[PDB]
Amino acid sequence: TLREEIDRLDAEILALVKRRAEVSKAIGKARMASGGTRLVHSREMKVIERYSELGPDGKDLAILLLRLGRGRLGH
Amino acid sequence: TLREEIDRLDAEILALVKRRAEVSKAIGKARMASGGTRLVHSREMKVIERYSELGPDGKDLAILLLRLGRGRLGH
Amino acid sequence: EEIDRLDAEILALVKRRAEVSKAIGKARMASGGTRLVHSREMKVIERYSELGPDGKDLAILLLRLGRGRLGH
Amino acid sequence: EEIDRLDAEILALVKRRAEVSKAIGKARMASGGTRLVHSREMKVIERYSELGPDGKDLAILLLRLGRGRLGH
Amino acid sequence: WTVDIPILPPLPTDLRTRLDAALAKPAAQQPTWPADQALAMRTVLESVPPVTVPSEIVRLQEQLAQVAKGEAFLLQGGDCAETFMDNTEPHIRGNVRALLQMAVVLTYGASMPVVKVARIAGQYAKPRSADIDALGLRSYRGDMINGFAPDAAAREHDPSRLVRAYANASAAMNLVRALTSSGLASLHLVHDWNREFVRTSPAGARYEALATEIDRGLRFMSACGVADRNLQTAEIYASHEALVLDYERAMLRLSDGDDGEPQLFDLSAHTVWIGERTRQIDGAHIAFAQVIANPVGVKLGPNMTPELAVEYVERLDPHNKPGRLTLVSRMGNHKVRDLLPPIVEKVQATGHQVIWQCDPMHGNTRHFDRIVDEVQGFFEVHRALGTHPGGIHVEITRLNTQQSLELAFLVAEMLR
Amino acid sequence: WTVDIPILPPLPTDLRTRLDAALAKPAAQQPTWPADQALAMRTVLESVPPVTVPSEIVRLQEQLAQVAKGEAFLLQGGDCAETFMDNTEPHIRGNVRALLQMAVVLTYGASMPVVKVARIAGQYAKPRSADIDALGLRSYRGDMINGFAPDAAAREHDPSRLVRAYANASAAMNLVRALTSSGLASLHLVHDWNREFVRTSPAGARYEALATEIDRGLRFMSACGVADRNLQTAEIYASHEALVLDYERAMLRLSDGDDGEPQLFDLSAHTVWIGERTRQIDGAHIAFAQVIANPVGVKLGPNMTPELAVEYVERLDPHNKPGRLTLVSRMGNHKVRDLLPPIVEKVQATGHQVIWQCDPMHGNTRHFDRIVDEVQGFFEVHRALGTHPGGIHVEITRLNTQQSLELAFLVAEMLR
Amino acid sequence: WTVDIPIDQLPSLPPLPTDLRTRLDAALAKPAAQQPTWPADQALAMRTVLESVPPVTVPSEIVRLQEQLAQVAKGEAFLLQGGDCAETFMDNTEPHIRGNVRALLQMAVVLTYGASMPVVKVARIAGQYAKPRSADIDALGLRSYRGDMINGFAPDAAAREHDPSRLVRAYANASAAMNLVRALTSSGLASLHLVHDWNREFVRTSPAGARYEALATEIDRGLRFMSACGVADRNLQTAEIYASHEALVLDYERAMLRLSDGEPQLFDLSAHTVWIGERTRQIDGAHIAFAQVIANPVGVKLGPNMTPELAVEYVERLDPHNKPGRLTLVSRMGNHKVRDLLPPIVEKVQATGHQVIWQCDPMHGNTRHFDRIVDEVQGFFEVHRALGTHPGGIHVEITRLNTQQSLELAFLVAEMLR
Amino acid sequence: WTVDIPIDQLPSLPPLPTDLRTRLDAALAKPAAQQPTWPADQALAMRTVLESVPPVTVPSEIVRLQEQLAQVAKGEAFLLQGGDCAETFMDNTEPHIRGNVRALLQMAVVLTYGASMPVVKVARIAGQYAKPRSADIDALGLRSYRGDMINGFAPDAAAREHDPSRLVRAYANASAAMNLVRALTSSGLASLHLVHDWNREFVRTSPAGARYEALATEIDRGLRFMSACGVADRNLQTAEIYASHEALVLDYERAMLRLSDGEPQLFDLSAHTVWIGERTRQIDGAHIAFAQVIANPVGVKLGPNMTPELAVEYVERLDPHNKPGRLTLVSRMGNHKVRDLLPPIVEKVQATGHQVIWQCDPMHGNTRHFDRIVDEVQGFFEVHRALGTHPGGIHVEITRLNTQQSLELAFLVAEMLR
Repeated sequence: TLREEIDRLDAEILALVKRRAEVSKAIGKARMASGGTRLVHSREMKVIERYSELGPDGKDLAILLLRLGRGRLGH
Repeated sequence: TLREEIDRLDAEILALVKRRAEVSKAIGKARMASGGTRLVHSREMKVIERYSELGPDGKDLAILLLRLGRGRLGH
Repeated sequence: EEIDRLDAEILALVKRRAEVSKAIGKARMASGGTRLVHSREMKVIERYSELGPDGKDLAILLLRLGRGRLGH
Repeated sequence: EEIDRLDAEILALVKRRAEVSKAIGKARMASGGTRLVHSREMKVIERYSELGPDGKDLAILLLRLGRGRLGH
Repeated sequence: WTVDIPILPPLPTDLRTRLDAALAKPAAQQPTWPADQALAMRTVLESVPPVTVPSEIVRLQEQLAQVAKGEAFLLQGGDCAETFMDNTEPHIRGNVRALLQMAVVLTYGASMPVVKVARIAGQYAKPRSADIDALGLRSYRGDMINGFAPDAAAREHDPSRLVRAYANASAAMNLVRALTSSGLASLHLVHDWNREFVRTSPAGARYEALATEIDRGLRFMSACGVADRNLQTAEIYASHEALVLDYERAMLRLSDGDDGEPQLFDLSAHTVWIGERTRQIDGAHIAFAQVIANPVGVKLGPNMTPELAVEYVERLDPHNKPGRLTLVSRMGNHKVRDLLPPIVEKVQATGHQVIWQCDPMHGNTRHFDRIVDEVQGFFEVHRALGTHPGGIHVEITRLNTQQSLELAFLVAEMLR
Repeated sequence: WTVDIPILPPLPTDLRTRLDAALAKPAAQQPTWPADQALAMRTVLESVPPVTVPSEIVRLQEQLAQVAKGEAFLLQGGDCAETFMDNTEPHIRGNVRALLQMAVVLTYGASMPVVKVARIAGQYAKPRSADIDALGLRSYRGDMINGFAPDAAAREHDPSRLVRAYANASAAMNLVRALTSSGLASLHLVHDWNREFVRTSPAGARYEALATEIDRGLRFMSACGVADRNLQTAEIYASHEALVLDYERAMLRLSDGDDGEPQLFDLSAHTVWIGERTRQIDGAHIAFAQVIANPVGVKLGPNMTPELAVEYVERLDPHNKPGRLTLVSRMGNHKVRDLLPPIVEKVQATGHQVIWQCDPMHGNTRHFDRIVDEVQGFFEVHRALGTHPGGIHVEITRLNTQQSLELAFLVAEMLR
Repeated sequence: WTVDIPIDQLPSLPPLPTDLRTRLDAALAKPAAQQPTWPADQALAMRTVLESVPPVTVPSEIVRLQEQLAQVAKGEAFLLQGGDCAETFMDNTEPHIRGNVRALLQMAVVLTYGASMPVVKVARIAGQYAKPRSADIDALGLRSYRGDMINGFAPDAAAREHDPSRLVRAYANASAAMNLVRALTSSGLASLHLVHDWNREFVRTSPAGARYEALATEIDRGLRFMSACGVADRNLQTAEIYASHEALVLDYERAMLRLSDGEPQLFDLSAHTVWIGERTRQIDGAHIAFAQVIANPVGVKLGPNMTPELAVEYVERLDPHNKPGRLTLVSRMGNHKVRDLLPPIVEKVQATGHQVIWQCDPMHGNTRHFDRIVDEVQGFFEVHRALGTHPGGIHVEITRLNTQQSLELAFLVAEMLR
Repeated sequence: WTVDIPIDQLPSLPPLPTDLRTRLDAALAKPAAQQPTWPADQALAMRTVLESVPPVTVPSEIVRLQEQLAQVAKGEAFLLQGGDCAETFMDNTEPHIRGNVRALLQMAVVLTYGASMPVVKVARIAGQYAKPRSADIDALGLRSYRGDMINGFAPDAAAREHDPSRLVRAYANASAAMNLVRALTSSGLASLHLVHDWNREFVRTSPAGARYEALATEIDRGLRFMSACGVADRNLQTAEIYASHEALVLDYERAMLRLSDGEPQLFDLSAHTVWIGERTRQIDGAHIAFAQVIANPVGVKLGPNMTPELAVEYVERLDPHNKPGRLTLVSRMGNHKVRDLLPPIVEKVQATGHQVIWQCDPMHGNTRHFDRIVDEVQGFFEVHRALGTHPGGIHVEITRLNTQQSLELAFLVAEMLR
C-alpha cells in the first residue's frame, strides 16, 4: 500500500512538473514580448536555492526544472 | 501572478518529493526486514518509464527521485 | 720533423697498394671469382693490429681504397 | 700480390711516424708549447687529400697515433 | 579423426624439492586418468611455446600492486567455462569487446586505472561436488578433462585433453594479443559499442546519462590532443582456475623473477586462482601456489573465518608483496555485510596488502538483483572500514553479456 | 625620471609600394603628435626584438583554420585595457589563469579544441567618440597615447609612449611564455581553480554539476595513462586592436610566409582586429590589414549590411584561406537574432570560410543577462543556419573575472 | 612412442561469400605443382577443421604491412625477411623462436642505421612447414621429406607417407609460435638498446669482430645519443615482426582464408605475407591464381631462367590495381649471374609503371659459400645503383648461413646501404 | 640624437618578507668591489621601479635547472655555457640573438653526441651588461666603459658617467631578449635535424671542414637513425636554453629578487643562474654573501691565485646544504698552468663530500690563441681523467673566439668527451 502511494505521489509530481513547464514557458513569452530576455540569472538561482532543502540533489532537480521551463542553452 | 503560481507550484513539488523520499525509504526497510534487497532493478525501470512523458529529461528526474529514495550506490 | 718525408712515402705506398689491390680484383673476376673475399680482409686487419686498436681502422680504410665502397 | 710486402712497409713507416710525432710533442712541450697545434693537423690532412675523400680519415688516424686521443 | 604426436635443463635443487613436496600433498578434484598417460602428455607440454612470458607476469604484479594500494581497480571476467567448440574468433572477439567495454565504464566511474583480466586461454576445467550427475553419468568436468556429451564414453577422463587444452589456449591467446593491439581496442571505438547498447537495450534509459558523460570525457581527451597512438596499447591478461595440476605443472618454466633469482612461473596464464573446493590449507593447490611467482587469488566463501583468511595471506604472501595475493569474496548477498567485515579487519591488521575482489556470482528476489546486492554490500563493507573495494570477478554465460555491461554501469556508480 | 635612448635591409619593391599606399589612406582615431617625433620612436622600434615570431603566426593560422571549418572554438579575452601601472606579474598571472580556466570548461562543453587568444602584450590604445571628455579634458586614449590622470598635461599625446608600450608588451609576453610552459598551466591544476570558484561563489551551485563532470573527465584522462608531459604545452596567443598605425608599422618585419614568398608580418602580436570606428573600407587600417600576413578580425555592429560584410571578406581573405579572417559580431542582445542571419547567409554563399565570433559586450534587464542573451542569440542564429558558432570575445574589467568564468560555464552549456 | 590427440570435430561458422568462393574455386581448378598426395576426402575433413579455428594473423595487420611495404617500394624503407630455412615441429620451442626473433631484431637495428630509413621485419616463421622436392625418391630410397605439414623427417616408410592430420598439427604449431612472437615483440627484450647489446657481444667474441667493431660502436653512440636527447623505450615502436612462409600446400592456405574489407576480400590469415617459390610459379598455375585472389602482400621467386617478359606478366597478374608494395620480386640468380640477368628484368618491370619491391635472395642461387652469398647481394646493389632503382630488401635463411654469419651479413649490407 | 622615455613611476607590490630582507640587508652591508658610483637616492628610485616589473625568469625554471645541474654534478650530463662576452643594447636585435641561440644549439648537438649524455644549455644572454675594470681610466684618458647597464661605450665624457637609468634600460633589453629566446626555442628552428644541417653547412664551407666531416656525418647518421626508428620532433624536448650573466651590479640583482618556496626563499629572477667573477669573489664580500642568500644555482670563477683552501671555503659558504649542482667552480687558470694548479683544488674540494660542477673557462686565463684555448680544455680533461672526477662543462665567450671557432671547439671537445 506504500507502493500504491508512491504511484499516486509520482502521478502528482509528473502533473505539477508538466504544469510548471507550461507556466515557465508562459512567463518567458511574456518577458520577451515586453522586450526582456528569455533567461534571467537571478531567477535561476532563486529556483536552485528553493530546492536546497532536498540536499545536494536539490540543485540538480532545480536545474532540470529550469531546462523543462526554458529549454537547452544555445538552442 | 504567473510568477506567483510557480512559487506555489514549486512549494508543492518540493513537499511531494520530500514525501516520496520518506515513502521510498519506508518500502526499502520493509523489503529488507522481510529478507529482500534494498535496490530492485525492475522497479527503477518502472519509475523511469513513468516520467518518460516529460521527454528526454524525464529519465534524469526519475533517477534523481530514486537517489533521494534509496541513496547513492556503493554507500 | 723528418716527417713530411715519412708522409710523402706512406702516401706513395698507399697509392700503390690501391693500384695492386684493384689489379688483384680484376684478375680474380677475369678468372671467374668474387671481387671481395672475406678471409683476405681479415688477414689485412690482423696484419695491422700491432698499431693498437686503430690498426683495424687503418686496415679497413686500405681495403676501401683497394676494393671500393661496398654497394657501389 | 706484391702486397703483404707493401703492407709490411707502410706498417713500419706508420709505427715510425708515431715515434717521431711523439718526439715532436715532447719537444714543443719541453720548450713551453701545446701538445696539439691546429694548423699542423690541417697540413697533415691536406697532404693526404690526393687519396680522395678517404685521405682525411687516414690523416686523422695518423694524428691519433701521433698525439693520442683528445681528452686523454 | 586424430592428430599424432611423437613423445630439458634441471630445476635448481631447492625448487625441485619444493615442487615435489607441493605435488605430493593431497589434491582434491583431480582427473582420474592413468599416471603413465598423464606423464606422456605432460612431457609433450614441457617443450611447447608458453601461453604467457615471465616479463608480462612481473608487469601484472606491478599493476596489481597499484590495485592493492587503492590506486587502481581490478576487472576480471569472461566465460564461466571456455569450450573447445566455441573457441572461435567471433566468440573470442565478443569476450574481448565486452571486457574492454566494461573496463572503460569502470575506469570513468573509479577515476583510476582498471586492470583487465580475462577468464580465457585456459578456463577448461571445473570442480564438481558430485561425481555422478542428474542423468546418472560421470560428471562433466570441463573440456580439459572430459566431454559434455551426455554419454558414458564421452565422460571418461581423457588425458589427451591436456594437449588439446594447450592448443586451444595458445590459439586463443594469439588472437587476444592480435585484437588488443588493433585499432578496435581504441577507447572511442570501444565506447561506441556502449552507446549502441544504451540505444537498443530495454534498460538503456537507466544508463544513458552515464554513457553520454563517458563519451564527452572521451571527446574531451581527444580535444586536448590525445590520440590513440599516444596511449598505452590495451592489455588483457589471461587467467583461469588452477585446477588440474597435471596441466599447471607441465606449463611451469624457470626464469629470473622480480628479485633477480631464478623462480618458477606457471606460463599457462598470467594469474590463476584456487577455488573453494581445492583451497585446503595443507593441500597441493595452495602448496603449488606457494612455489609459483604468478599473482594468485583464493576464493573465500561463507564458512571462511578471519583466522583462516590470515593463514592464507601469510602462506601466499610471505614476503609482503602488494598485489601478489587477491582474496575473492563470494558470500552471497544476504551474508556479505555480516561475514566480510571481520575477515577484512583481521587481514588488514597483518600489515599485508591484499586485493579485495568481489565475486557476486558463486554465493548467489530475482537473480540480477542478488548479484547487484552483493557488490553493493561489498562496497558498503569497505566504505565502513576505510578499506579498498579492489575489484570484481564476473562470469558470462548466470549473467549474459548485456547484463554484464549493465552491472559495469552500476558498479561504476558505486565507485563514485 | 626618464631613460635615454640614442636613435636595415629594404622591403621587396611591391611590399614597399603596397605598404606606402595603405598608410597614405585616411586613418581615423590616430594620435595627434608630431611626425618627426613619431619617426624617431618608430626608428627605435624598427630594430628591437619582436613580441612574436612568424612561425607562431603561421601556426595560429592553421589552428584558426580548424575553427573556421567547424572543428575548433576560439576563446579570446583579457583586460578591456592593459595599463602600464597594472603590467605586473600578479595581474598577468591572474589573466593567464582565468583564460586557461575558461578554456578548459569550454573545451569540455564544445568537445573540440579551444584556441586561446589573450588581449595582452599590446592592448594599450582605444578609440574615442569624443575628443573632449566629461571633465572637459582631452580624452584618455590608452597608455600608448596619453595618461589616465585627470589633468591637461597628462592628456597630451606623447610619442614616447610607443616605446613604453613595446617595453611593457615584450615584458608581459616574456612572462606569458614562462607561465604557459610551467606546471601551473597543467589542465588538472587549472581546473582546481574552477572547483574553488564553485565552492566560494554565491552562484556556485549553478555550475557544480558541470565542474564535477569536468573533473571526472580529467581524472579519466589520467587513469588512461595521459600525463601532463604527454600533452601539448599550453599556447596563449597575443592580440590587441590594431589602432595606432605608428606602432603597428614600426613592428612590421619581413619573413617567408606560408606559401614560401617573403611577406610582411606585424610582430607586435599574433593576431589583431580592426574596430567599429576604424574599419572604413577604403581607410588605412583595412588597407594595412591587407598587407600583413597575420590572421585578422573586423568588428561588425548593428549598421553592418550583408553586402559590406562580403566586401570585407573579399578584401581581407582574397586567397580564400580559412581562418585568416574573423568576423566579430557585436549587435546587442535585442538585435543579434534579427541582424546577424542575413549577414551570415550572404557571407557563407561566397564560399569563403570565416570564423564567426561573438562579442557580447560592445552592443550592450541586468547587464549580465544582456551579455548572456547575446551569446545565446548568436548560438540560435548559427543553429538555425547550420553554420558554426566559432568563438567568443570577452573583456574583463563590464564583466569581472568571476563573471567571465560563469559565462564560460554558460557558453559550455550552449556548445552542448 | 606417439600419442593420438583427437581432432575435435566442431561446428562450422558461416561459409565464405558465394561470389568469392566461385572465384576461388575457378582459381584452384588450375593445376598445382608439388602438392601432397593424400586423399581428397581426408584433406576435406582437415580443411573443415581449419576453416573455423582462430586465425594466425588478422586483416588490420596485413593492411598495416601493405602500407609499410608501399614505403619500401617507393624507396623510403628497406625489407628484412629472414629466419629458418625450414621450421620443424620438434624445434618449435621457446629457445629456438626467441633466438630467431633476437637475430632478426639484431639484423634490423644494424640495417636501419646503414639504410637511414625504417626496416620492415618479416620472419620466416609460424608456417614454414612445407617445401618442394625435385625427386619423389631420396638417397635412402624413401619417399622424399616435404616438411612437417606433409610428412616426417624420420628415415622410414611410415613417417614419409603424406598425412593430412599434419595440416592441423601445422596450424597448432603456427599459432603457438605466433603467440610467442607477439609476446616477445611486446617485451623489453625488443628494446633497441637491449637488442644492440647483443650485437656488441657478437663483435667482442666473434673471430671476425674487428671487421664490424667500428660500425657496432657507431650504432651504440647513435642509441646513446637518442637516449641523451630524451627518447625512451616507452614511446618507440613497439617492435613489429610479421609472419611469412612459402604458400605451397594449397589445402592449408585455402582453409585459412577469411573475409574482410572497401569491398569484401579474402585474406589468407595463416600469415601476413606469403611467397611463391621457383617450382610452383607457373603463370597459369593454381599458386599464382591463388595469390591473385588474396589481399595479402605477396612475393614471387625469380631464378636464372626468368625472362623480362614473364616478369612483366607476374606484375600484370599480381598487381592489377597498381598498389605499390603489394608485389615483391625476389631475385635469386647466383652471384655469377645476377649482374647480367637482373638488369633487363628490372628495366622491363620498371617500364610498366608499377611499383614492386626488388628483394635479394642470395641463398637459393648459390669461391667460398659466404663470399658467394655476399657477392650476390653486392651484385644486386650494383645493378640497382646503375639503373637508379631501389634495392628494396633481403631475404635470408638461417640454419646456408648460421646466426653469426647472418649477423655479419647485416653489417656488410649496412655498409652497402650507405 | 637621443629620445627621453619617461620611467613610469608605478604602484608598489607588497615588500619582500621582513625576515628575508633582514638577512639580505646584513649581506649587503659587506663591502662590494666594482660597483657603479651613481648616487644612492637615484639608485634607490631605479630599484623601486624594478621591484614591481615582470620577472625575466620564474622560480619553477630555476628549480628545474637545479635538477638538471644535479645530474651534471653526478657525472650524468654536461654543461654548455656560452654567448656574447658582453651584450650591448645596440646589438640586442633579432638577428644577433637568433645567431647566438643557433650557435648554442649547434654546439649542444655535437657535444651531446660526443658526451653520450644530456647537455644543459645556458646562454650568456638577457643580462650580460656589466663588467669590472682594472683601472678607472682607459687609454683615451676617459673613465672606463663598464658595460651598458652602467655607462656608454662612446668615447666621450658624458657617455661614461654612471647612469642609474641604465638599470631600467638593462631590464627592458633583458626581458625583450628573453621573450625572443623563449619564442625561438619553442619553434622548429630548434629541431635537432634543422640545427645539425647548419653544422653540415659549416663543414662544407669552412677551410678546416675536413677535420670535422667524419664526426658531422656520424651525427647526421645518428639523427637519421632516430627518425627511422619513428622518433619525431613532435615529442622531443622542446629545447631549453637558460639565461645567465655575471651578477656584478648588486642594485640590479637585488631589485630583481622575488619570493618563492618548502620554505620562503629569495630567487634572483633576472636570470636562471649567475656567477661571481674573479675580481668580486672576496670571501667576506657582498657578492658572495648575496649568492649565499639566493636560491639560484651559482658559479664562482677560480683563477691561478686560487688555493685549495679558499676553494673549500666557497663550497662551505655557497653549498651549506650539500645540494649537488647548486655550486659550479669555473676553472680559468691558463693552458700553461691548469695541469699544475687545478688538481690540488679538485682533490681538496672532492674530499669535502660536496658535489660541485667542475667547469672549464678556457678564455679568461689565456702558441696561437685558438691552440691555447683548446690546450686548456685538453689540460682540464686530463686533470679530471687522472683524478677520476667529472669534467662537467665548458664556459665559452663568443665575439676570444668567433662563431666558426666556437663551433670547431665543440667538435674538438666532443672528441675529448669520447
